[PDB]
Amino acid sequence: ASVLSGGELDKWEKIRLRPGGKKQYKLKHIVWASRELERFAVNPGLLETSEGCRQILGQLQPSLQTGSEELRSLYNTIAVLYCVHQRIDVKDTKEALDKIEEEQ
Amino acid sequence: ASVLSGGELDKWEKIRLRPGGKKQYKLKHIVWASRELERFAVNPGLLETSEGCRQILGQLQPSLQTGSEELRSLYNTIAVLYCVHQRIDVKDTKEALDKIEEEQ
Amino acid sequence: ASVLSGGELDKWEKIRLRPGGKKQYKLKHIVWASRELERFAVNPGLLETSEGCRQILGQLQPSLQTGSEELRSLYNTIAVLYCVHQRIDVKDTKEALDKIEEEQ
Amino acid sequence: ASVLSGGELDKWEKIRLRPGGKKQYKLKHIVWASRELERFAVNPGLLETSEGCRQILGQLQPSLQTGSEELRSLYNTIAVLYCVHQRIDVKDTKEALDKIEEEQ
Amino acid sequence: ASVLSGGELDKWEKIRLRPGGKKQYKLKHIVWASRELERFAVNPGLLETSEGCRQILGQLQPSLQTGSEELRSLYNTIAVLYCVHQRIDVKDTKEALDKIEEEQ
Amino acid sequence: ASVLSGGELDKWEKIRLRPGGKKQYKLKHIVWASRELERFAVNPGLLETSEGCRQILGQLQPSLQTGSEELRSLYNTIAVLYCVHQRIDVKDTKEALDKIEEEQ
Amino acid sequence: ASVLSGGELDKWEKIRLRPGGKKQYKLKHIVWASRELERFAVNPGLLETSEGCRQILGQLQPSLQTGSEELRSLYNTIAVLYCVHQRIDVKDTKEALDKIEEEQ
Amino acid sequence: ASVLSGGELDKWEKIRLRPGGKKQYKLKHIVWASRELERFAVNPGLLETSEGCRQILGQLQPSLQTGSEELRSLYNTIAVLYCVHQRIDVKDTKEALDKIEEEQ
Amino acid sequence: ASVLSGGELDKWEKIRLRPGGKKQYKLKHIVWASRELERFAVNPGLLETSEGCRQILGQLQPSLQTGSEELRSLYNTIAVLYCVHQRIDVKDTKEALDKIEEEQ
Amino acid sequence: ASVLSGGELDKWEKIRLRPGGKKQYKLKHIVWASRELERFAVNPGLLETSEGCRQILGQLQPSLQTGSEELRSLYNTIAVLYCVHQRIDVKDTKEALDKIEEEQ
Amino acid sequence: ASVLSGGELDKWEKIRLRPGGKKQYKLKHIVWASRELERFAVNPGLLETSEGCRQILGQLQPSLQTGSEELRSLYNTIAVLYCVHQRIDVKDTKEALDKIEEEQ
Amino acid sequence: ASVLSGGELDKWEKIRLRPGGKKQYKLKHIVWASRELERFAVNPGLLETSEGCRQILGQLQPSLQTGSEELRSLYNTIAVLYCVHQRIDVKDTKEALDKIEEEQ
Amino acid sequence: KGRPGNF
Amino acid sequence: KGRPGNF
Amino acid sequence: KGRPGNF
Amino acid sequence: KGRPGNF
Amino acid sequence: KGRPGNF
Amino acid sequence: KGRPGNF
Amino acid sequence: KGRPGNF
Amino acid sequence: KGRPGNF
Amino acid sequence: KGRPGNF
Amino acid sequence: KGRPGNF
Amino acid sequence: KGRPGNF
Amino acid sequence: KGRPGNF
Repeated sequence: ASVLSGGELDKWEKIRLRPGGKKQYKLKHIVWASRELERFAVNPGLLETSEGCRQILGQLQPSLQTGSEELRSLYNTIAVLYCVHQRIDVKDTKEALDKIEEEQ
Repeated sequence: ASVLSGGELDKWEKIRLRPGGKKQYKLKHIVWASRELERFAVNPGLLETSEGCRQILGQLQPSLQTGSEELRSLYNTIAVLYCVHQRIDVKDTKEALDKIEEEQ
Repeated sequence: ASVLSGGELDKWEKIRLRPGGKKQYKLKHIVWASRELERFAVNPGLLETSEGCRQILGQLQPSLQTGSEELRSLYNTIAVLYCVHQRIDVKDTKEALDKIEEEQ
Repeated sequence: ASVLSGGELDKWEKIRLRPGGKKQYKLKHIVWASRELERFAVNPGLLETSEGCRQILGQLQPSLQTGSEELRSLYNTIAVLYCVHQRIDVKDTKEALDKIEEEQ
Repeated sequence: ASVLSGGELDKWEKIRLRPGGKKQYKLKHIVWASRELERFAVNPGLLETSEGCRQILGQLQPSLQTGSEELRSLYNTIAVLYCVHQRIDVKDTKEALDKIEEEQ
Repeated sequence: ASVLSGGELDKWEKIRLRPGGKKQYKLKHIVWASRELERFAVNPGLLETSEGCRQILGQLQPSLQTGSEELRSLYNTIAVLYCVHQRIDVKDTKEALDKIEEEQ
Repeated sequence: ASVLSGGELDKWEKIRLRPGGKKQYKLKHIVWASRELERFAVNPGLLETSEGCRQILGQLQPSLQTGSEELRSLYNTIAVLYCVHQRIDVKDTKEALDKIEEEQ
Repeated sequence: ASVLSGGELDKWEKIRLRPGGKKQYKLKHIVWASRELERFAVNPGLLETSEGCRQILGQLQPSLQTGSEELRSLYNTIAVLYCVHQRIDVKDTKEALDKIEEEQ
Repeated sequence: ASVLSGGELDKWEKIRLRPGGKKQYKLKHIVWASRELERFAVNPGLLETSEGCRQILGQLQPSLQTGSEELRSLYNTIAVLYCVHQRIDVKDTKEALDKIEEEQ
Repeated sequence: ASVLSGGELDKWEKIRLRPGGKKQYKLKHIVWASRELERFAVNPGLLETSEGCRQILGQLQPSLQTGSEELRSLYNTIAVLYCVHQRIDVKDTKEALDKIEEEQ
Repeated sequence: ASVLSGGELDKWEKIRLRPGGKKQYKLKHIVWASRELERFAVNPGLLETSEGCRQILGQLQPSLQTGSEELRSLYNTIAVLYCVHQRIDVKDTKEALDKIEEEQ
Repeated sequence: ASVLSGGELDKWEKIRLRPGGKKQYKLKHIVWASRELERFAVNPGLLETSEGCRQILGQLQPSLQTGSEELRSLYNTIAVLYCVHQRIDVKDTKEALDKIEEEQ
Repeated sequence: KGRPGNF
Repeated sequence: KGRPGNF
Repeated sequence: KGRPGNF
Repeated sequence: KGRPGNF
Repeated sequence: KGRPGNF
Repeated sequence: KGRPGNF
Repeated sequence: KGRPGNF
Repeated sequence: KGRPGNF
Repeated sequence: KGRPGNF
Repeated sequence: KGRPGNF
Repeated sequence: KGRPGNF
Repeated sequence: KGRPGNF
């Protein structure tokens, strides 16, 4: 019952955590994000749609300015997952964040 | 030290969870709600007045759009408890929610 | 790795909890506040600067109206710590709160 | 024969690697940077002055666009060391980079 | 984790090193190029996209006039790999170089 | 397979390293320079012509401002070798550098 | 009965096969060229004069467009030998070919 | 490493040598043609493209008027192979020759 | 199956190789010429007619300027055989060549 | 009875002999300079003041054009010692010489 | 490592010390002069060029009026060596001195 | 072979070193001065005439400003010896120096 | 747990 | 616990 | 723990 | 040999 | 190795 | 080594 | 064989 | 061989 | 090493 | 000796 | 040594 | 010594 299909997961695993980095994303990062959203009492089923990801991001965003490492990691992971559901061929988290910021 | 008097509790136990349902409300649902509010770090003493219930509802409301089952259950329980403290003769949670929405 | 220097700590320990009270502040109250901020998933490193204290206060403030004893205690402690970092010679929590309210 | 004085080192060790992170800078990062500059055949004695740090940065900058993790790490470390020699009270690498970009 | 897909590799292996020659390209030439880019401290992950290949070429180009056999071999290999990623049906390195020069 | 002829080598060995110094140039300094150019991935065959020496100098020159002792030594050696290939009767490295600067 | 004199052979052996390459020309390449011309039934005695080399080149030239590796190698060798007989101080085969093309 | 794909070979084997004849073309006729082109010192790699076949034909054509049986057989085979690479549905060598003559 | 009739052979054997020479032509020179034409892949059956001899001469002629001893010998033999088939009473190869040149 | 104070000596030891060099100045170089001035019969007590250093330099200067290695070394050492007594934060001998030349 | 070549030494040995004298110059007089210049702390390498000899003479000249026998002997020896480097065919020291005085 | 006559020596021994002092001049001071002039390579025979003493003084004078104790002692001794040769009845070195300064 | 099926 | 009686 | 080094 | 009867 | 996680 | 004869 | 790598 | 001395 | 003291 | 390599 | 105290 | 009788 993964959030992604096998094709979108094969996109996801290619994306790298930092723009110049060697480290790829992994499935466990989606698992951790889904396990972390229930701490904030956010509905984890919204991770399954691009609209749900946009809604979670819109709810997490005002907490970023003072947000802990865990909140920033969750926000960036859900931004990348939003880009994967939009099937935008982003290569890194900074690309994903710029893609989302362009919508504002 | 129940939140309700015996008369308002005798009103409360009659109210049914779903508009067409067989299941009644029970005292344990108030106990659970009072035990859940301290997770959100909301002051549980506000449950004792109609103004306090209105304030808790006004604070929980923006989290509903993405809210988990527990947050929606708590919001609906506190809506019904607000209606009981207003002594409005609501028969179900949807009546309670409509009664509160009419105030907006 | 205390938040305060020894000189600002020697200011802090003099401040009394209530305007007419005998009870002083202690270092353990700063330790508790730093240990409590991670429940709210606020970044505890902001306690080290007056700007960070102002930001934490600005984020906690809307939760005060319905806030529990722990949230009110944390807000008042961070207000006093903000006044200590501004090096305002406040003598009690009510002075600290008035000093901060004057900025609004 | 450290590059920094004990006072500027006591500033340096406080600075954190990432804007929200827990990890501090350490002396070994300066040692590594001084040991890495001799791979590029840059004069490591320029690390001792703010003008020398500005010159090393001006020479490394055009290689960043395609630069490896080691070059980006060296550039960011020398940016922070430039800010320490200017005695700008930057708190993180992104502050240091913004401070340097403002000069352009 | 080859740079090319199996289809683009089946294009690549057909391309011949010299315009009239018998010798084909091989996968080991891509492996060697990826192992050589880290001597120049260029990011080897740019080999995976046509834009990254164009950027590596733009960075290597000014060193060609005096460049060693290894730099000329690396430049020509990355030119051919750029043409393969553009899926231009070039048959030799001189075709690849003319195709890239036409863009200037 | 020395770079110089026996006659130009008999010129070279007379030239002194510093304008007032006792130390002469030696063949091993040409050998070292030819062995050092392959670290920079410059083509060592350019040392055989005055045009090649001018090209190597034009490529090394922008790295001098921050250049290490090895880069400055290589630049000065190739300047003197350029003057020997021009058969200018320079007596020291400072004469060689002035002779080359006059061309600019 | 070599085609070249010892002085022109001492020029020839210096010339390198490829513009950036390490490999020099050798006498055996002249021997092979003289042994290959009799396959085409061209008079090998024309290799002894610059006019004869120009004539052989003018006869081989129209076969280059579809020519095999052996014909291209023979054409380039005879171009370089023409340049040696003109005593043009060409350094590589591409210089030799440009020198001959300039005459057209 | 056949010149044709399996589909174009399945076209090729159907074509008959003479317009009214029973004899089909075979793969060995392509093998023989590729083995014969190296007698004329033509580059056999041109057989792999329709442009290369057109170039070989343009080079063989002036020798046809006095050409031997082997040259006429090679010319007709390469004409048919050109038509197969153009994927023209020619049925015999005379059709192939007319198709090519129409281009003149 | 000689090329000549017995009467034209009785003419042929009288013709002398050089204008002042003692050496006659022989049948083996025709045999050698017919055996040499298949090296050039010229059709040896053209030797049987005056038009075929004229065609072979027209094809060999541009190769004479750089032609080997074997090509010049073959050209002169086929010129004489053309004159014999025209039944021109030439006495030597130079007469045969002048007779053919007069046609131009 | 050193010429410098401990603070100016702690400046002096940092200064490097050559602008790009690794070698620092040492106290023994001052000792040697003071021991060399008595060969020229210059008063070594002038080394103790910036005016005395300026006077020694003004007396040594006309001998530089033909001066030996020892005279050039003494002149450069006394120039640096003059800069130290002026407390100019020069980093090398060439800086010291430029600083003194600017006064002319 | 004599100052003179063998040809200029064969000129030098002919020159006589006094205009009417029998005594010739010898190599040891050059050796002595080179060994004496280091007493005056003049750079002995200037003896190798006519410009260096002119410079040494210009520096020694003002000391002649009161100069000792050793200074006058050194001045006259360097005057003659200057004339030898100019290759002026002077026969004695008085000729050498007149030749130099004519330049004034 | 003293510089002075017995009568001028009987003048000399009366002169006192310092204007108010008890210490007389002695012959050994002339001996020392004559032995010191050969360190400066001044001709000691000039001490025998008043013109020679004036010339030695004119040569020593520019070195006084920075001159060592030995140079100042030699200058003052030769000033007094000049006054003795002028037979000026000076009584001390300061009188001798004033007498000489009056001539300027 | 205890939560009602309110919604 | 550790919280102060601030309020 | 499991969180990525995203930031 | 291998040549076809093309012509 | 020793390099920081700066970026 | 591994480098191609590209040039 | 003997041919150079000229091209 | 067999070739004539034609030339 | 081998480098000259050029500078 | 003791002289520096100043020049 | 021998030098006078002239100065 | 070695000095010439130049003068």
